[PDB]
Amino acid sequence: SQGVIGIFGDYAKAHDLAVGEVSKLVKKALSNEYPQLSFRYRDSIKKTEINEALKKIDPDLGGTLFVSNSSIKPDGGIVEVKDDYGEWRVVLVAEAKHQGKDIINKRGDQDLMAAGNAIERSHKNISEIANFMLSESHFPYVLFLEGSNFLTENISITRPDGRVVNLEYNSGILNRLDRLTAANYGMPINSNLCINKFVNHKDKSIMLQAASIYTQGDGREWDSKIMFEIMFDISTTSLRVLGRDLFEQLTSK
Amino acid sequence: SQGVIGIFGDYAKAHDLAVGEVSKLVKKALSNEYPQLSFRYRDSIKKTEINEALKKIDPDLGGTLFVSNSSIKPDGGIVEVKDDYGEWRVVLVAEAKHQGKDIINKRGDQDLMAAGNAIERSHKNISEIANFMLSESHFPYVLFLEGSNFLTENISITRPDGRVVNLEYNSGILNRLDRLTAANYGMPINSNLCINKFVNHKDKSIMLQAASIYTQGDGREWDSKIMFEIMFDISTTSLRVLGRDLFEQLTSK
Repeated sequence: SQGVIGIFGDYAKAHDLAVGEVSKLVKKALSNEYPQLSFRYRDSIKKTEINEALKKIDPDLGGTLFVSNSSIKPDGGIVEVKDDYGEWRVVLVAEAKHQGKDIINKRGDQDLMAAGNAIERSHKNISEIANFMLSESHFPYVLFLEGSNFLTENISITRPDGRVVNLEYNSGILNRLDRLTAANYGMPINSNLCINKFVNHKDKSIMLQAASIYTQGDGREWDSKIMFEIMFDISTTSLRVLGRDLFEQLTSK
Repeated sequence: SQGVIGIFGDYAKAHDLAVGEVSKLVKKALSNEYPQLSFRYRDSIKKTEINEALKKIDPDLGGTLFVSNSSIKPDGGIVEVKDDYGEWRVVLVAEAKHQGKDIINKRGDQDLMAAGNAIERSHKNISEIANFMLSESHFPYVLFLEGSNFLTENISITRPDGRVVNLEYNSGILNRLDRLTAANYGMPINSNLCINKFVNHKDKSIMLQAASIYTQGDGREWDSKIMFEIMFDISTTSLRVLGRDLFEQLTSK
């Protein structure tokens, strides 16, 4: 039985498939595995959709669009299922960042290579999606961090001329992982946080939506074969929650 | 009676007070107006505090800190009141951005001057604060946008040599206001959204926290005198909601 999901994962690695490219394969498999439903991969959400979705939740929400063609374009596309009611539900939104470049094989033409805040931008890309899914009970948002800024553990790298640079993960000048954390409420890095955790403060059960932030904190880059299962775990749990709204399409017999 | 809050607002403008500087004056007034409470202005929140605050809500939340001295530093500081229980509550967190510079009095040494995404960074600065206040019933987060990227209406500017550049607010190449919108759920730009609006989907009342995004969409820069009342409106509503937890400190007689 360890077949199709096997051969796909291999093919991912055997071509060092892009994060965007992986999601397509993921739909390819997502379909092959539950072939009763109709899966679709797309790569942008028109800023409109978010609003349309928001008014649906509340009239007073989502009522501003200044540049019509505005859209959210997550690096690794989006995979959606078609629910019993003919709408499309979100299953996987992947994105991968590469802030680093201090270790792999006065400012110059380009800035000093020490630290940056390029990752803070995920301002737009997450908030927009979580809002587009404000009426869902899951947030299959996956982020793959990769670079000499997102180190979890310490590692020491040898140099051309003997020196074995010892990079302390928690060096202020080199760790940017902490700017992304607010995106999950301080929860466990590298964990499938696909299912919404309902906190409740003072008689109120307010819903948290956390982005599953993953990172190869040893410095080594992402192994595509693995990027497949990861996304596939998120995916499955998305179908796990969308179960009741998929029921009969599954009950074709 | 239109006295102290008058003279302060004037002094703000009469010195073109910085957004950070205004908040201090705002505390100065916030105190002078309700002199029973103890107000304090600070300018950074140690990444720790957020976590401490988060565990308090839920043990499984806020359990990651990679670079100890990490902190959220909002441009315009923070103003807090001291509640009946000796803790400090958030009253005002102001921040102002200036993405623009295409109108006021091939790339060069610096990039082509047309459009940028520098505002998307507010990834960190808001999510961090709203999380630090996940147990409050208000989000006094105020953002002041200013620049030739945040135009609401269209304006045409004359040039050195006669030309009267006609800038269409909704030109794709020049409008960046739409990247900030997800920060308020599509709600009204330039409005005191200090009070949390509890939406409810499928038997659930999930809490929304929106940042009151303000903008001088005519191109003209921010008039400090006004930046005072604005922040003061947010402030007051923060005390409006923190009323029950301030009660007796107000009942000194």
